Amino acid sequence: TLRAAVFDLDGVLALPAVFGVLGRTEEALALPRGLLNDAFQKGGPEGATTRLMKGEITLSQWIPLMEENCRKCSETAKVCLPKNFSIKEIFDKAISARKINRPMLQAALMLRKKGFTTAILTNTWLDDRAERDGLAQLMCELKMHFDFLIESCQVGMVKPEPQIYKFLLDTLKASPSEVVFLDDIGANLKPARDLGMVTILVQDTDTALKELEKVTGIQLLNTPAPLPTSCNPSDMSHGYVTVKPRVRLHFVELGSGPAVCLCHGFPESWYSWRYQIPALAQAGYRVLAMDMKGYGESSAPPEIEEYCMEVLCKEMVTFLDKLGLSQAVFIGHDWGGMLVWYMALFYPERVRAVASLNTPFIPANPNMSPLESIKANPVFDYQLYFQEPGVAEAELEQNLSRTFKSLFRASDESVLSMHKVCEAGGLFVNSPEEPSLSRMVTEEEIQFYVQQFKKSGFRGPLNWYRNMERNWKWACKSLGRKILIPALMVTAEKDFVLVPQMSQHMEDWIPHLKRGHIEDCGHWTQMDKPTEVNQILIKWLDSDA
Amino acid sequence: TLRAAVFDLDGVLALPAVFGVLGRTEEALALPRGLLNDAFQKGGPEGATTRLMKGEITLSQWIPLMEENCRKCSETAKVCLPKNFSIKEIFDKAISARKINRPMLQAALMLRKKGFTTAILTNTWLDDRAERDGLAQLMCELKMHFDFLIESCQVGMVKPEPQIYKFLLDTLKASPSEVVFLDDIGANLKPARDLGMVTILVQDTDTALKELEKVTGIQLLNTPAPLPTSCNPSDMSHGYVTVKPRVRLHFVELGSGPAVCLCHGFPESWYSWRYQIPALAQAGYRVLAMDMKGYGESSAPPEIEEYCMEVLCKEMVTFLDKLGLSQAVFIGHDWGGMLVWYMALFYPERVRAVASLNTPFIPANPNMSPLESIKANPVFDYQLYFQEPGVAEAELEQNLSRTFKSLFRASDESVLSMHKVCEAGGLFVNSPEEPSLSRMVTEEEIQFYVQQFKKSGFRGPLNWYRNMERNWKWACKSLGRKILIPALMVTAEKDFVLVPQMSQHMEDWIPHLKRGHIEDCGHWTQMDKPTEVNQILIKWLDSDA
Ligand SMILES: Brc1cccc2ncccc12
Ligand SMILES: Brc1cccc2ncccc12
Repeated sequence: TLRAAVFDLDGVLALPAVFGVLGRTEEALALPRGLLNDAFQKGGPEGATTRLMKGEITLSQWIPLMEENCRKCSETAKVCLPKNFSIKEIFDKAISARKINRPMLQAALMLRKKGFTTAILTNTWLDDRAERDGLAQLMCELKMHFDFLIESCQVGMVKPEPQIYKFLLDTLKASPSEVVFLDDIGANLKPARDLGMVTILVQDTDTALKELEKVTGIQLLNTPAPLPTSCNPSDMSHGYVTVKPRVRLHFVELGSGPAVCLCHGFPESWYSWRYQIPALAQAGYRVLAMDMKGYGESSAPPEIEEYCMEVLCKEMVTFLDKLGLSQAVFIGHDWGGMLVWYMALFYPERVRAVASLNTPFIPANPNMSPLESIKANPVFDYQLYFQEPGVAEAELEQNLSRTFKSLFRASDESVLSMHKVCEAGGLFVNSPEEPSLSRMVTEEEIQFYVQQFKKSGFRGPLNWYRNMERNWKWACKSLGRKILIPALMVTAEKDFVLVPQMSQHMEDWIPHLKRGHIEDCGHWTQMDKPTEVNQILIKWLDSDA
Repeated sequence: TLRAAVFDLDGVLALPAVFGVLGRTEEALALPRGLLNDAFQKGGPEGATTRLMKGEITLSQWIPLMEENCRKCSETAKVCLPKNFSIKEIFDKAISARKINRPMLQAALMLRKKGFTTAILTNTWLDDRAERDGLAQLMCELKMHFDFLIESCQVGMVKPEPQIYKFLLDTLKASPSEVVFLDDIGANLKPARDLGMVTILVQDTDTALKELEKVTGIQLLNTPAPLPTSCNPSDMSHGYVTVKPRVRLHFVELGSGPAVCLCHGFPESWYSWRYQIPALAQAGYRVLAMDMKGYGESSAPPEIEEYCMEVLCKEMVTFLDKLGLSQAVFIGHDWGGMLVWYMALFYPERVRAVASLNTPFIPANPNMSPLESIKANPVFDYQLYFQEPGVAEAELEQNLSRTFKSLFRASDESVLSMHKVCEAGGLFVNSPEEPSLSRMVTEEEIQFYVQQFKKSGFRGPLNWYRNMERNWKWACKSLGRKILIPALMVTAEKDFVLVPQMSQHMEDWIPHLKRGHIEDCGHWTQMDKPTEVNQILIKWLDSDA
């Protein structure tokens, strides 16, 4: 009975195989068949290639030895190599052209999701080329999806020597019969088979996967589109910045490149961006996913004034100062979306680009009190219920699991009405004691929000809604201004509070505004439609930021 | 009696003044004298420039209004503007050409060091230009050296209106008589003077500084070269990564750009790089200053094996994996320098470039036990004293303040002999009970190391020296390899343990090796010669990494 799946890198998890390049070069340069491939394996287990794969020497040390072997091979079959022939050039292009075989990775992901131990076993080299980062990036993207990465050059062993196979089984802590081993090389498959492992010769991916699903009893082909990679909180780099004596800001950080600051809404967490963090980091960005003031591991002072937009923005500017960041792209959702428009209006020099999910930019009305404005729209009734200190705190803090289960629902799910909340006497008055689990969240993810909210509760989060007059007065100072830096407004079709039509006049204040629209998407944009959020943000980031 | 110094940005802390550009443009384009300057101040306190300085509108909104005023001014003095005339172009160049007036900043730094409250008071704009980052960077570098930054566009007030002066005094919490105010504009100085503040009209910096020192009684001109900017631990972004169930790694992070991983030696801290962190971040790098395993806020497991080079390196690779960094430049000193050569030899794909201070790269001798090798050199006797678990821990942990005061000394100071430490029966046996304070460290900085070492003590740190056999066996696997990635070896003339001559054969294994040499420098390179360390590292980073 199987419980472990092992995959080769070249020709299995990564395509095209860096092996089929010697053949391609021979054909392209009208060279004798197998000429370059012979020079590659010259001397068998004692030759340059075996020493390279065992980690005795590095790739840059192997390059001149492979070149020598290429000449000695051309000498025997009495032929001549083109004057411009370069092994480095051939390998640089081959490695660079080699990409992840996505359906193979999807299959490995699915097997691991069903309780399988997954491993990459590969004959590889110590890459010291000036262009080594390309493959380093590829190994990083691949490895985090597996339990083990066994590299020949790191272990000093090589396929097909049987010591690497016994090493593999020892790291797996499994008997060969419990192991599937996928390889594109027949000779490297053989020792795994003669040990009693289930084996698959990988030519085309589809056939290999049909064999893989027939042998495991798990559907791997024609499976629904998977969700993007999520975050395991304990596997993240956690950052902490003191923005003032009593205020510390917590953030999760992933990636390299331009700084992208993610600002969640109410009542959320850095974890609300779990599906965006790995995707945006993979797209070449330095992701800084915040626990906004009043949330999770960030400080939560009790005072209402501590949560007005002016202080929140100033604190975010200090956060940039302390991290040594002259700018960051600011991406917000809900209350975070509102902060992010105010960062752009008051601190444009600190904002590389501004993006908002669901939250529109609506200039303050200087001829009307904000309380009047909120009352003029039935959907903003929840904001009036949030005004009285302690009332919403008691209801929201009573049963944390019920709070998040009731709040975090997709549009098709029996969502709370944000209409007549004051009259009804609360948010969950017509809601069950034991809400069903939404398809957007697992029980474990709900328990993360529960644990996070146990520290400070809902006072600080609710205080974001308790500065309407203060924020209105501050916003009125910006009435003559326009947002002229790169900006993205993402609308969610089925958000019945932050409705897409509320964003219709934004071009009057943001003329160069770019847009995105997510159909069949509720209020919780990031978890409702993660794939499309990532697609819209990456595309906008690569074009404008 | 003075206790506060206020500085203007334009023409005072920053040069050349963005004002003298309108004059330069007029002269360069043979335009009537004061033509561009008239259009600039058109309408006085009701014109476009006042609205811009008050934050009513942004710089990009002001650009077309300034262009209109430029035409109306040319209309009156019956002249014509060159067909290619662009206000944006003129201002982009002016802002870009404007740099920090270093002697003015040095004076402000010196005043603040003597207990003065320092402030920047400036008439500025909300910069939303596509090239706004340049000035954002300049404001970041300037502001962190001051107690307050008062910007006209943020406060909605402007010089010379007297409300900004009363605002300034309120933020300073000081009576005008306790305030020096430096301005290059006579009109902006006037309200500060008529309030009773000490005032200085700034034309040339030298005269302004002579006036400033005569008035404060503090030497500001012809003063010795200052030390580089240091770190205040509580003002840093602190990062934490779990590299394995029982191991968490702590680091301080500053800057944006390529990742630079700083690896301290024994018995140190991330704080050993206090003078490098702000400098390297300012040079365009993302600084990650580690608390190495066994130190400060990083985990310190008791087992000796937890500190062998193989596990330390693997853990550093996991650190990169968890942060989402495909590469980092690795900069090490002492034990950190040794780790950094092993990162380059075993993980070249993860190392952008490798630099070591004092620690040479010497390939392992496979024909001699490492214990024999250490014994063959009298200077490595301290390593033999460090072998017996508990012996060095007891001596080093007895009086923490004495330990750091005895260890951290410059070459001219009465340093400990690393010779005959076993025979003598310890490191501090011929050392005083109350060592004098070295010129390299303050009492406060000593107390930081003291507090840091109170958590885990010297077991984990000393365990780095207790894996000689294990490290030798691992190093022997790399004997066929060469270091072919960018590498820097920095030698310290007066390090009597890690002597510069021990590095003489390094080109045999690192052929493209680049070098640096610090004269009159002891073992504690970073704090002994901070200015020259920064100069060597920045120059090497900008050229090779
Ligand atoms: Br809280 C909150 C704010 C905005 C929209 C919402 N939609 C559904 C449930 C809760 C919501
Ligand atoms: Br601990 C140590 C290691 C290496 C060199 C040293 N020099 C002076 C004082 C202590 C030292």
